[PDB]
Amino acid sequence: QVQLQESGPGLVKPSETLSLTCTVSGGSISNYYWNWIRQPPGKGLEWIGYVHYSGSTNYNPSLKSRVSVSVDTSKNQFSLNLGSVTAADTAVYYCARQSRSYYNEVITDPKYNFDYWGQGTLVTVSSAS
Amino acid sequence: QSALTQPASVSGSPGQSITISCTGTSSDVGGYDYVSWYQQHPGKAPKLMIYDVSNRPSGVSNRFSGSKSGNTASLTISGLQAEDEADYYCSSYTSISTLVFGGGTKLTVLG
Amino acid sequence: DGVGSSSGNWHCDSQWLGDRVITTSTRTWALPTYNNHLYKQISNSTSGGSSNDNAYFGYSTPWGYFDFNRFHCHFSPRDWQRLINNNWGFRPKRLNFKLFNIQVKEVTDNNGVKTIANNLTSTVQVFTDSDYQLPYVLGSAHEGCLPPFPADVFMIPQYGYLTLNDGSQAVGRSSFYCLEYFPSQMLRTGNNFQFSYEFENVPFHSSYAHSQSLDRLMNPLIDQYLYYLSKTINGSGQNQQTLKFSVAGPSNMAVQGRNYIPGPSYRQQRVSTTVTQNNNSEFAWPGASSWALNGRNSLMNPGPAMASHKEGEDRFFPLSGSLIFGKQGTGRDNVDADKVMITNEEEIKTTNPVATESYGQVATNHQSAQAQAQTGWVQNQGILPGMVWQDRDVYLQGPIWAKIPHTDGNFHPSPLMGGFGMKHPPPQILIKNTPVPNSFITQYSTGQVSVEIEWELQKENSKRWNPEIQYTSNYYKSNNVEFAVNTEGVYSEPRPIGTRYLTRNL
Amino acid sequence: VPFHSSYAHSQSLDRLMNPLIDQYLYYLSKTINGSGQNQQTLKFSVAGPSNMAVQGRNYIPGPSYRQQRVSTTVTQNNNSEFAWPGASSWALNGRNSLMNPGPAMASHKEGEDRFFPLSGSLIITNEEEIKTTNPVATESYGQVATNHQSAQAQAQTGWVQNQGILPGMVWQ
Amino acid sequence: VITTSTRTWALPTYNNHLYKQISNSTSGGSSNDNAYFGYSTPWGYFDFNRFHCHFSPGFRPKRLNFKLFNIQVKEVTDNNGVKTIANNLTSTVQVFTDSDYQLPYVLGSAHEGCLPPFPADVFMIPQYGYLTLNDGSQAVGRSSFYCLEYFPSQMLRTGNNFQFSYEFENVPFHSSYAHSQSLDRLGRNYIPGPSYRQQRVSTTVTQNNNSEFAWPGASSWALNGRNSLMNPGPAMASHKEGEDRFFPLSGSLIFGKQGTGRDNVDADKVMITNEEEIKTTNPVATESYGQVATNHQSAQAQAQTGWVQNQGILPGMVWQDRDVYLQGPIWAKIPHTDGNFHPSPLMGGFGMKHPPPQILIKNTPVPADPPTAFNKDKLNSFITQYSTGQVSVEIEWELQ
Amino acid sequence: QGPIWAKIPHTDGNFHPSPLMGGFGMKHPPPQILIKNTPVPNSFITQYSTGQVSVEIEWELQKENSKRWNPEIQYTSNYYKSNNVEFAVNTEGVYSEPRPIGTRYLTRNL
Amino acid sequence: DGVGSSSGNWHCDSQWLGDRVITTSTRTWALPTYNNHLYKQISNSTSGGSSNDNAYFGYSTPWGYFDFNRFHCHFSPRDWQRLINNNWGFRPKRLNFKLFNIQVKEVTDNNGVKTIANNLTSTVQVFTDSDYQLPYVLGSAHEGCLPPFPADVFMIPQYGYLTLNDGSQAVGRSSFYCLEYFPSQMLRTGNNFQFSYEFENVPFHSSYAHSQ
Amino acid sequence: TVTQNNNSEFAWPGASSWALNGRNSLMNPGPAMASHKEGEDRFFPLSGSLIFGKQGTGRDN
Repeated sequence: QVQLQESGPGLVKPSETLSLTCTVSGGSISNYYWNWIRQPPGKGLEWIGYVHYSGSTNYNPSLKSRVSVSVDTSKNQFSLNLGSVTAADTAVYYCARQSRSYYNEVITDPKYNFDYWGQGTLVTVSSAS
Repeated sequence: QSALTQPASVSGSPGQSITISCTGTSSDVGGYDYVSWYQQHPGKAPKLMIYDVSNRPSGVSNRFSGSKSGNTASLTISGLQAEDEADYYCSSYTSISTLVFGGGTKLTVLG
Repeated sequence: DGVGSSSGNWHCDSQWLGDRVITTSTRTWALPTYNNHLYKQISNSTSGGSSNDNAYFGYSTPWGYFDFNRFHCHFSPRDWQRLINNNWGFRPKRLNFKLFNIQVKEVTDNNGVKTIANNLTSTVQVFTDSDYQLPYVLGSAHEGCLPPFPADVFMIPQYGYLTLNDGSQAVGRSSFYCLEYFPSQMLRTGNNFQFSYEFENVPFHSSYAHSQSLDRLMNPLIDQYLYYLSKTINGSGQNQQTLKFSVAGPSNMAVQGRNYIPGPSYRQQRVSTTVTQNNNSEFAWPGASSWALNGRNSLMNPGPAMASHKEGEDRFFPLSGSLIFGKQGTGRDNVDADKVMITNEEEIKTTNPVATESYGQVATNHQSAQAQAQTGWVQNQGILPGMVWQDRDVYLQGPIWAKIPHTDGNFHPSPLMGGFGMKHPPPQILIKNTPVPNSFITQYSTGQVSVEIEWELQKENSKRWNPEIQYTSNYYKSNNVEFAVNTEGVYSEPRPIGTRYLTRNL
Repeated sequence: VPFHSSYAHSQSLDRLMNPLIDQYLYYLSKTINGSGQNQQTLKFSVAGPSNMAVQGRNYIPGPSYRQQRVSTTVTQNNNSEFAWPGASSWALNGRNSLMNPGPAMASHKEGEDRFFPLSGSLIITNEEEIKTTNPVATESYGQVATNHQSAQAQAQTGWVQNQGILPGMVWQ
Repeated sequence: VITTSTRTWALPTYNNHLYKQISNSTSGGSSNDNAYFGYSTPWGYFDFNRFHCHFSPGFRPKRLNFKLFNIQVKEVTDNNGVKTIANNLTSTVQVFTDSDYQLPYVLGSAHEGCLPPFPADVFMIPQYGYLTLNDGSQAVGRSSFYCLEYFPSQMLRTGNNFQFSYEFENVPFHSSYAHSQSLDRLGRNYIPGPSYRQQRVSTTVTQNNNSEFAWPGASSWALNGRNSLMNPGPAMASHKEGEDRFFPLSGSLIFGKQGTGRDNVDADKVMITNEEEIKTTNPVATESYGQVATNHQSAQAQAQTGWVQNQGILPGMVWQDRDVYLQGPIWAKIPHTDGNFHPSPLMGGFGMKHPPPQILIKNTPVPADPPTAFNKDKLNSFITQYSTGQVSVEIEWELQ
Repeated sequence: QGPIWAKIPHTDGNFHPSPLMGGFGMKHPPPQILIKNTPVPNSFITQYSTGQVSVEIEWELQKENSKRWNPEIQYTSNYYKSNNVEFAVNTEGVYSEPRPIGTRYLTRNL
Repeated sequence: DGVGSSSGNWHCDSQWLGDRVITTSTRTWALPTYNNHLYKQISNSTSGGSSNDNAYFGYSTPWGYFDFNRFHCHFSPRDWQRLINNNWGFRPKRLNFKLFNIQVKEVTDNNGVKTIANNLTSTVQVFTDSDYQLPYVLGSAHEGCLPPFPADVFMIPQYGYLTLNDGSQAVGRSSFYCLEYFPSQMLRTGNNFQFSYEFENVPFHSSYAHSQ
Repeated sequence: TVTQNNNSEFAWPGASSWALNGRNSLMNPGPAMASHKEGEDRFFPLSGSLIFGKQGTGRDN
């Protein structure tokens, strides 16, 4: 039983950096690829990017400039840092886990099908308090 | 990249097979057999119904099935029930090794 | 022979020779003194026994006994892998038991501190029941067996037994047993004890999963010459009765005539491991399949061998249907679901009905012009001629043998918790500290035990083209190696391991 | 032929355990935390001497075909003619045949000797010697679940009146 | 008694010498109960499993002998617009027996394609294919695939022959008698055999209910979520004495009359057998087994009973098996399992753990002209071809 | 899918002749087998031949002696639900090999 | 021996015996006629060979060769699993080759349609190079080996070889080889060909991964 | 992943080769060497690792 939990501030003022952490419990980070997905309320999913314990990352081309994803193997948690946010960045942020690959035979990049998911956290980007 | 294109909603009567489709460009969908389908109940995280175009994980019934023709992949739900109403998303691996999702599709069970 | 000469060596290893395996296990044990050398009556009312179904009467004895009746006693995880990946079947042949390097200690409190030293004249009594005259408690899946990991030292269990009762009181037909009435051997610190046993002929425990399902045995390309009744009416209207017939063929496989039917069922309730989709009421006992004997209700556990769940439903398990093991370091009462490990019997679904499903239907009446056809669900089905079934699987943690109760008759004596049923199983080995004087010297003994079982193998002959499923270890990097001790030195078994990986045709 | 058994078991089928020791097996103790809404849980506990009913057992009692229970005290018995309608029977080629004596079953529960199976005894001998391995002729073999429980459905059971042979049965 | 037969066979070439996945979806889909997954092979096989193969219009088989000879390989072309059937002498035919029972055994399902009952007929050899584990139409990881090429086989040109002898394992003599007496007419020491009730259907349509109950009213057993009709089922008497117009819905074998249609044919085109011979020791298929007490009587409680719709084995039962028919099967293979009870197959005949082996045959593919420049792909271009020859099978029977 | 043997080139010297694409280097590998259609008459009859070939190799094995306690990594097929069984033919009858399979799973001490 | 008597049976299977494995594979092959029976010079400039690194000079011959160098020739996937999961090392010992049930066909276009029929007098030439005098092309991981699946019929590859060159031109040290100069065996539709080989002693391939 | 790789045609111009009699041969597969560091699945060493085609793979590009 692997459980993911997102945590972080629920409110972010525009043009400030957004930060979230997912803490995996029951299972270690291991060789898995950790992903961030966001769903704007009433709209479709969108993939932010992933991180790997080797420090490898891959980002969404539209967000590639202002986004960063970090991993901490010691604390068993990985993070999301999204800079220069606007109101278009209000969404529910999920952390997910790329499905385990049963074969070590070939060298390939990960193909994304998610095995586990966090519950998600709502993050509102607004000027008001 | 450009998102995958889906019908906004599809409905059917319980017991009747239903087919949802997602259209993608040659590079993103047409190009590789890596298309996933997720159902999301309201307020829940998406669940993986189908991966690698036609494969399905342990824990998913026969009733869910998927197929691919050209630039369009389709999800088929046979003998659908009440619990089968949710939002279904098409996911695809792209040429530059990025993930792209469909717009989402809402399935309504008439009754 | 002497106090300064060791009476036996340390043998642990496995020899894989052809069709046979020889597994030797040697453990270090410690035996205390139980009940201060006093046979004592025990019953439920001593603890209050508020339930009639819980009523028992029996005795607790000073003697200890050795129990090697679990598999991880004799097999390392690696050796268990070699067994299950390469073999269709196995079964024990010979047993060889040795007890040596006995040491006795005397416990004294001098001033405020405790003192222990060698008592070189003390003896230990040990005997085997080879006529099977004592109550046989080994086949009850009890705790206290030799440890899975050889570097652990374990505490011999205290022997005991039960007999007839009415409520908590005994009856005129009840029995009592003095183990001292059995001739036993007495051992000083230079003596050693050994004997050899011969397993009676038993069937190989099948360790494979069928690659065909009982209802798919047909040729998919050819019709059957047999006919079935396709239509009882021509269409909608009045007085439409008809009889139509069709060939049973590939287009409709449900109705074909078949030579064999799945094994018996006794239905279990179905529990989901996702709690929110479980009824919000306490149904652990009220909703459970049971059998009544002499006015007492016993839970049906694990029960007949039946598949755990339908294909595609992995979150469902029979309420009392399967064997549940605890994870290392799990509390005795009311632990969480994650702590326990629930085994599943999905491999035997090809021939056995699903434990949570009705066996089928039967017609409940005679149809007529005034009466529609009526059916009802078969919740339990005894044996019918032409049934086939698979037994329950054996696990690294599970029992090996049981003793077939001595009765006028039995059917398919194979035990329900898995393993090899035997009328003369490996005999019980009883042991105690000889009392040294109702005031005695506080005393305990320790020593070694080695056990050697010879297993016969059934090799895998299959012509299957594509590669098998095999038991393997995932290559993911983790904090601790599976089936190995952690930083604090605790050995643990991460999951239950079944025997069924290779396949056969049905 | 086998030697006829002329002895009574000192043990009962369900009591074969060692009373001093726990099993390593677990069972399902609690399905809810407490009273309220959304209390579902799964709790497990070791089967041990404290609760002996729920232990896993290697063998099970023999088959049963239930007989109607009749008291020697006329007052206790129903005031009606149940001699033929009441009696268990098996049908062959349209002809009903009373089941006599029937399969071997304990004549009566322990503690009630005034009751005897209607057609189940040789006439009145009592079979109570075999109540260790065999079910009572007047009792149900046990229960089985009749449905799938769910969030909307409570667990339901039903009484097994007759039971055929199962693997792992012993009987006298 | 020694029976001998001989026939002439014609073996086509299936799927251009190719193994092909077949499934529920391959055949058009739509039913979970009917879902299947498997393969079809280029191979054909011989099936003599019906009695009328060995017989002209207590006993049990003992020995078997099989011969295959007079091999003739025809090659077919289209020259202009006409087809030309020429002998090909150099070509071969491959045959092997599976005597280790390593392949799926399809001979026990009462299939068509048997040797014909009339010794002068020429029959087509049916195709070999098998089913494996499925989930819906899809296959699971445990499913297996067999390449029959991976067995050693004997290759036969036109002068070559093939023979082997088989030995039946000891089985009980089939009973071919009806007891003069009945169980209850002999307090009783024995009780009749087990029952699983079938719905009752009358050959007079006006008697039967005016509703569609072919599947709904049918006795079924569920396995892994798939319902299967109980057919023919346990051995039971077809009807009570005096009613011959009723028959158990799925409870009896049904054969077709000569030239009978495949679908939705009326009752006069098919022969519905009756088992009434066994009604002495066995319960009637459409009747309950008996009645049992459902409660404890008391001053306040009348005695209540209920009907036994199905009954498993009880100590002291006796029963008769299902009868064999000149059109019926001979043997079946006992599935390889931990345990079974009274393995005699339900459609009748002799159950065996090592039944007569399967015999597999195909025309060795002969390629057409390859190109003159090297290419790595496999050859899909072959000479249209089929073969024919003679099949003789001998069985020594023992009588009581 | 890989090669089995290679022929060690015939030279004055070599070091660790084991071939670089893998397999067993040999100075006298299995010999070449050459074949042709005998010409039947620069104008000939257009002609081709067909037949069978059988080959039998005897392989010697080195058994695994290890004392490792915990279970090995093994090559296994996952329990999956897919349209096609791995290492088998599809509906059109085409055989395929899903992934390259290496030889190295069991372990040894260094 | 005869036109109507088969010259050999079909053997495919593996026998696992103790420390040894015996893997037998039998395939159906088809051999065309290459280069219209003509040894032909080939070089890069024929295709233009624009790169100097690509420059070659050699010959293409009418012959064909049987290639079974790849592993899936001899092992099914299942048998490959049994090998790699249970064994630390392996190596070949003996080789046994058989060629039988030869059939020759003649191709004719009659009117507008093509015709093929048995030629019972035709022969096939087959020989092994056991002195290793010919250029050895097997060890270059080339295509044309027996198909992994036994139910496929395959096309024998056309033999060829290269020799020294400077650019696309040959040199005085270059060589030429006429395979007809080798004594070979000739086979009619009743003949069959076989020989046995002995692998030289080689080290076990190490099918294991270090744990340290 | 293609985005990490440099945006230039370095397929031949960046490859390890050996020269013989004035001709450059690519070094393939070359000496036996591990394909990548631990935890670096994406990277492959150019000509260093054997590459097989899947069933039905096109001959060129």
